[PDB]
Amino acid sequence: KWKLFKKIKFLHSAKKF
Repeated sequence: KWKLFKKIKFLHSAKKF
């Protein structure tokens, strides 16, 4: 594993579109 917390960043990208 390296950094799955990045996937949670996708939730931020889904915020303001």
